[PDB]
Amino acid sequence: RLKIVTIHQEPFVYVKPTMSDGTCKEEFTVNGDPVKKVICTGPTVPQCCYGFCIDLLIKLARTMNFTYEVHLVADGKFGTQERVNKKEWNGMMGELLSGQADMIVAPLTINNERAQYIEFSKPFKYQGLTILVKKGTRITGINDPRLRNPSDKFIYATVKQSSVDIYFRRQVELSTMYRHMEKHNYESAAEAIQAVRDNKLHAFIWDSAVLEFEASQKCDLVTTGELFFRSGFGIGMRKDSPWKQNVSLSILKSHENGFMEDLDKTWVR
Amino acid sequence: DNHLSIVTLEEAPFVIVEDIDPLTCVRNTVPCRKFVKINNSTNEGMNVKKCCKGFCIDILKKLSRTVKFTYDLYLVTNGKHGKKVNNVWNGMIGEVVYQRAVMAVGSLTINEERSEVVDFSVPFVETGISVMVSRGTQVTGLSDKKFQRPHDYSPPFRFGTVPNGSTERNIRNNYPYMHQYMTRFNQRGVEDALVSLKTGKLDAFIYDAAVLNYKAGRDEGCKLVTIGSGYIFATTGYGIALQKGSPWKRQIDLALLQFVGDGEMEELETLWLTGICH
Ligand SMILES: N[C@H](Cc1cc(C(=O)O)nn1-c1ccc(F)cc1)C(=O)O
Repeated sequence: RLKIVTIHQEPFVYVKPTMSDGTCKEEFTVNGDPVKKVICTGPTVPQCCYGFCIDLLIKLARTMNFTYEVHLVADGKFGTQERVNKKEWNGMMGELLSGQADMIVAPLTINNERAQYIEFSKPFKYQGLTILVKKGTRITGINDPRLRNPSDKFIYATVKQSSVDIYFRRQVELSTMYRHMEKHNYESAAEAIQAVRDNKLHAFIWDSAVLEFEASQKCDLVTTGELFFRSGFGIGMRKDSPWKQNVSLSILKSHENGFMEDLDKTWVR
Repeated sequence: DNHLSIVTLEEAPFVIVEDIDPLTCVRNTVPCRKFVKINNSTNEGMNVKKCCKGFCIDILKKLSRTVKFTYDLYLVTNGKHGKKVNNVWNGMIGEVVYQRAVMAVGSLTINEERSEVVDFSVPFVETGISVMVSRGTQVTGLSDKKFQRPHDYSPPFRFGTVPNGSTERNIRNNYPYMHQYMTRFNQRGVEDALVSLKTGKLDAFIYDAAVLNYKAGRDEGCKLVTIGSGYIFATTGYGIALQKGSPWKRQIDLALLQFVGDGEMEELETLWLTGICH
């Protein structure tokens, strides 16, 4: 029984409360497709999980013939390596390496730092980084003076302990930017996104697969339109790992037979 | 030891082939040999020396410096990227599966069939099945209704691809009637399809996304455009093919991921792939 870990990140993973009798509400899409829901335990109630990644997990489950239990990441983070001396990963990366999870099914960004300790599938989503703001405030992009040389007058940050945080730490050139960001980062994208609507946050550097969808739904928000950096999401497995080849082979098959497009049509478009 | 046989395949701007200086390989190029046939009635031939440059070649140079290896580059003589013919591979993939090359460097698309017989590195450029039109034509992507049921529109859209590749094979398995209708508009090659769009005989050309983005970016007057990258079908990428269980895959992956993370990848893409248009 595979222990799947994941994280609240719409439109890839929705997390909604359980009905009184321990079950999930049955729902169909507007195009008449059943919205598959799985029980996911998380911070420790059972809850209802569905979305882009859940559909993908179900296909991977049935294609490779395995059962699973899904739980939400304990600390709520994607995962960066931090010092203790010794080092340890937090977030979903920590739970995968520690055995709390056998496989990560989430919008987990593939990068060099994580790829040295875990195995990544071929990407199930091709993607990038962009900036989300409120309608009214307009920014050139990644090179607007309001972010290059920052200030307290214009605030901008990303999600704490995420791939974006890793991206802005490793670069000697983004030092001035990351200085402003580390004192303003958020524990989750939803909190940051909500902060932009509340005007307490002025810009949000985050995953375009999330930000653009958040703009197509919440019309009180828009993004830059640019993609200043491109990255992909992958399935995370331990270094062993008997599932690495077939999970990856199944991601490639799902792209080629239109499955990934139908997922994109259901959740991201 | 760590001296590697590497196969490649000409496809500008990813691999560009030049003759030798008359008069050693020149500047931006690396030596790449090509076994040239004497005629078509014999297997007899001669190793011709040539010079290879381009996007993927720069990748090869960066990998050689980082992963620390030496190599003999050569161009594939039989086939293109790789196609299983009667369960027998040819092209760049063939050189790997049958162990004449330890890795393949080029515009080699990662798919499921090839990943069964070879190992692929992480993708170093995004590609897929995309659509190119003239400015002013409104189409979503491959799965647009004006492509799946062309005769639902009057007049029907005129669109095709270059046959016998991964594009035609993908469309035939996924949309049988689309493939049936679009046979009539099969193009001889990429350049012929461009001219067909420019002169109005074609309404759309379905092909490799990375190739179409490069052509649309270089097009004179910028009249040809591709759909948004969000509507690319069967998204995937060009990757390095290695032998199954190759010991080089891990270090190639981390080096490739390093180039993406430290900007060395974006630099190569403006030195080779970015054009006048947008
Ligand atoms: N680099 C070629 C693939 C390329 C050749 C052609 C063609 O001749 O039809 N179309 N594609 C292509 C098809 C599907 C994708 F997702 C991306 C590219 C290769 O490696 O074979």
